[PDB]
Amino acid sequence: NLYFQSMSVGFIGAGQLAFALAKGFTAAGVLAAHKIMASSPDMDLATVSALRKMGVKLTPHNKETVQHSDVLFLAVKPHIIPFILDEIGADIEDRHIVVSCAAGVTISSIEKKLSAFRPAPRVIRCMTNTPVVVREGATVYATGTHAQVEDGRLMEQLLSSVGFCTEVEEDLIDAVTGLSGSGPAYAFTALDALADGGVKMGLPRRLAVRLGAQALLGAAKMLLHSEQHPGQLKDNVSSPGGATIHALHVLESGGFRSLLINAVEASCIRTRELQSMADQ
Amino acid sequence: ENLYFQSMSVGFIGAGQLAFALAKGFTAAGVLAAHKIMASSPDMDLATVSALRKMGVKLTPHNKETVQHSDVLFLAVKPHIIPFILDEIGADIEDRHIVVSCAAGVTISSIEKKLSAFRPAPRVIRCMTNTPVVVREGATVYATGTHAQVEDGRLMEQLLSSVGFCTEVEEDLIDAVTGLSGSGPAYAFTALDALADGGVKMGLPRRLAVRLGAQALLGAAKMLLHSEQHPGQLKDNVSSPGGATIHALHVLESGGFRSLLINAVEASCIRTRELQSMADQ
Amino acid sequence: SMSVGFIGAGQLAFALAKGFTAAGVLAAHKIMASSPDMDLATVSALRKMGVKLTPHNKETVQHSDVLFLAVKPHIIPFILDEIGADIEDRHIVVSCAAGVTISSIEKKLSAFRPAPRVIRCMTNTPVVVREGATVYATGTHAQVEDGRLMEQLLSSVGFCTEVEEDLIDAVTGLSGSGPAYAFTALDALADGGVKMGLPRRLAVRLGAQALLGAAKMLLHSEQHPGQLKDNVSSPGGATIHALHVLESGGFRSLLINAVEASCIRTRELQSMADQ
Amino acid sequence: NLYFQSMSVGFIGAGQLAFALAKGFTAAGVLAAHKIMASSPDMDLATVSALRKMGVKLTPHNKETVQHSDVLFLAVKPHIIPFILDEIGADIEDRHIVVSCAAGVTISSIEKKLSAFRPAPRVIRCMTNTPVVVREGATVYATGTHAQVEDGRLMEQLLSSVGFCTEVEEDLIDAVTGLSGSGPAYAFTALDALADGGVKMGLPRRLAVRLGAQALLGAAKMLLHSEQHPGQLKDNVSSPGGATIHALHVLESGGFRSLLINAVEASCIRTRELQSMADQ
Ligand SMILES: O=C1CCc2cc(C(=O)O)c(F)cc2N1
Ligand SMILES: O=C1CCc2cc(C(=O)O)c(F)cc2N1
Repeated sequence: NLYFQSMSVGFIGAGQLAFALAKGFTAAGVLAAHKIMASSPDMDLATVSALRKMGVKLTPHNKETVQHSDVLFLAVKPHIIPFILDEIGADIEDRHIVVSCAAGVTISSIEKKLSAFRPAPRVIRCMTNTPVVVREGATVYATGTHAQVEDGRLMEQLLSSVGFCTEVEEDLIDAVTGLSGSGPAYAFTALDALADGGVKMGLPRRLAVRLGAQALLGAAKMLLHSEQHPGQLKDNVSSPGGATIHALHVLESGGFRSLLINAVEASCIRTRELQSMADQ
Repeated sequence: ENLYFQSMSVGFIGAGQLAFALAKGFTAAGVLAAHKIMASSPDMDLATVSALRKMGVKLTPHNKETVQHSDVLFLAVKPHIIPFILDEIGADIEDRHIVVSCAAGVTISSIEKKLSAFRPAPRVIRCMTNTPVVVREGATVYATGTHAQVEDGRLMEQLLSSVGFCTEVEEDLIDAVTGLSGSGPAYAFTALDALADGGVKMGLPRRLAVRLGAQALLGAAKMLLHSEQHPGQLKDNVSSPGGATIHALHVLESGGFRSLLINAVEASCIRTRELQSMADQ
Repeated sequence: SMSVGFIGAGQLAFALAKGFTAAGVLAAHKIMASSPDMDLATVSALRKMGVKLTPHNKETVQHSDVLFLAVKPHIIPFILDEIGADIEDRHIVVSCAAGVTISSIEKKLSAFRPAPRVIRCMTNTPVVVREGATVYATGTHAQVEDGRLMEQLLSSVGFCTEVEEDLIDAVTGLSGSGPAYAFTALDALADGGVKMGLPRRLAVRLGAQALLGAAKMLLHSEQHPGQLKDNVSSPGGATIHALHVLESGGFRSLLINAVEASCIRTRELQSMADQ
Repeated sequence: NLYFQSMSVGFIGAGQLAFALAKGFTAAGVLAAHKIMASSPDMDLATVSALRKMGVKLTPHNKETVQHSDVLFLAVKPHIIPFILDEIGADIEDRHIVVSCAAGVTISSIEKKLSAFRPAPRVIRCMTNTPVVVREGATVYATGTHAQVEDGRLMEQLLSSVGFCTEVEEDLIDAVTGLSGSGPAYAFTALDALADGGVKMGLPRRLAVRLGAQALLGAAKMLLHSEQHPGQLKDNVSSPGGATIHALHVLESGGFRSLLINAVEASCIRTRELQSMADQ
């Protein structure tokens, strides 16, 4: 029965991640929609039309978001961040907790820009994913130089309401991006392909999408609720000589495992290239 | 609640992974008391047989006892035992029984051929389910046989819906479902092991990497199930231009990721047909 | 107290006799072995070990209680004809020849005496250091003590368990051919150690020790091999980098391919036996 | 023998390797569990749970481990080493033998850090693996600038109680890491896949794991006990036209040998990359 009575949340950016989090927070009951405000330079986005139905306050002016908010999410593209922080930097107060979800934007770069206006800005770096929209996100966060102990606990409380959330060291966020940030896209790709396979073997497309999604959801839930190794759970499904062990062999023959390792690695490395442009 | 007060007796011929998964699921659902379940196995030293004991499921080495106890009888053995099994307990199948075959590839026609030699109208249902019934998130399909009453199919759907998704299909779809959701959880466990390796390669502790990858898959599956959206649209929606995610998608494409999962569904389906081509011939 | 014979005096005959005598279960002089080409190195090796040697297969039969068939499979028919009239009630015939079915042996021997006691066994060369992997299947007329006796004899030179005969082709692909896969892998690992600067001899020793220690860890753990893999792979470390390059090559699938190919070939040989 | 009467051993780090060595040492009889002390900054590790049950005295203060030890194993990740050498570098005494088991951490770098406190730190670099836990490890060590003759002898004796052990030049340690350090992980991968193959061909999983593990163990022991080349052993067991030579062909067709060469090389090269971060 969680609810933040004295918290006002702002989003700079009204893209997919801002909508997902606002929808998750409101569905979770931790935050009334009208105590949330978001700002975007494009008031004709599909997400902007959706936020208005929820009752989120919308404004085109970032300073308006900053002046309304206590917790301020930065959910914009990384190249705009230096211009955003210049724009609202003079408007950051002691009460503000700045939570950056911008891709590869480091705590150092945000604190350096904001400290030019006011010392000790309270900064938290967040890496979350879109399944927060169904309250099954995976979120990690790292606390900045000046964030109080209570700032991180508060952020963990809020982000726990929309999925898994834990604190990490900041130099793990690139790797988490490659795993759970990009993970949902890997799964959507897998689900489309599995459904194609279902259709090839004779299933209606709709049924094949449903079954494949249910299979993935159930397997993930099994693992989360098991203490056992994913290899052990795989062993339990694969009856000797059966259909499943035959299909696993053709996965192995294509290097299935290595493609997913490749993917995690490529997403993490790209995130570091973006962290470099942030720090350069 | 309705099924519970039916006070249904359930039997499993076969006490393996799937029998344990379903027994665990049904009891967790509250639809069945563990001691109203009976399971038989030719081998009592299995680990699944021991977990079944601890649950309080009744265990016996005698298939006839499982049959006589049961109202709904699950057949959960390898496809090549089924003719031996139906020969053994075919005389004991009563008009009141619903026979539910889970044995992969085994056709309704083959079961009814054996059982029709004893009672004339055996009630047979063919089922294809998976191991996540154990956490009540299974994916189940079933096809009703020649003599299954309309109420038999509804009862089956109600029972299997308590542990996951369940819907009726025509029987000629079941081998393809086997390739998709029957074998699906194993594809996912393989993917999760690999994603965790990738997380560990890039600096995460194994424990956290397992947790994050599993949470990622779960939330993405839930997202798809709750949206009317095409999975490619969801993929589009989350891949920002120039971003880390689209870079990772490219390397998946470059290895033919999609084709491997199609290959897998196809190989599992074809294998199931090969096992049915020894059930029939 | 028991007398053991070997029709055949090759790699598998020597490995078993060396294993048994090293184990203290059999005295070298209570073992006899027969061979045509009495000029194999393994023949001269059994000689130095104390095993009695004869060129006449019938003499081995007359000497033995338990009679191992360690010949190539194309020789089994020509052998069951030669000695089939010399099999007695007391004999346990243990076939180790590749893909030779219990059916084919009992059918040939039943033409001489009903109820021949036949056991089919699939073992491997590491019995020579008492770390073999053995499975056996009992025939139609094998008494209970026959299989119990077999398990006691073979357990002295490694792991041993009973299986249904229709699992033996798969076991061949796994533990029957497995030592060859490990020898190939050890040669390759040593090549990699030498490329990175190690002397060959140290590289062979280190690679073999690593494989021995890993195998023992798994046997002595209750844990899944993937779990042990997780335990050794430090985040960001050298091991997880090396596992990625194995995965990129389809390493796992090649070993699956191997077990499958060896099993399938064994089945092809069982076919020519069953005709 | 007398090397071990009244010897105390300490571990800084309670990860996988400190448990493996502690379990192996106590099972060997060379040390008593109570005479072993370990320091971990997080009692949440699963290994820290087991170490306590062994009777190994645990503590969070690394300085306590240093005070209580004669032979000091450093079993942490390589990037904490500069932090840990700064923490207890003043507590290193002439009596200490400092044994580094941190990946890629060079003797030069440890001696550089500790030479700023007392002038002649006794340092040994060690490369062991996890099968020390069943006393079948493969260990090599390199002796540093100030290690006495008895120091190498004592290390050899200690590590010989849990497996193979020999002295190498330090510049072979990266190559050994790639071979016997990563080796057990190659074997676990191979065993999982060999079991998958046995399962595909009809075997129960449990029997397939047992049989594959027994085959590998027996083959390795066979090679250790023969004077013969691994290729000659391969020849001896491959009968003409038989099942084994058919299986070897499909291994060759996938470049099986080259993958394992690739693996040793990749692990060695990564160790060199870590060695460079130790000297930067
Ligand atoms: O309900 C069922 C039937 C038995 C079954 C067998 C396999 C197999 O691997 O052969 C499977 F993948 C899924 C199932 N699920
Ligand atoms: O002694 C030691 C500690 C350093 C080390 C690191 C790895 C790794 O690659 O993660 C390894 F496999 C073995 C060792 N051996």
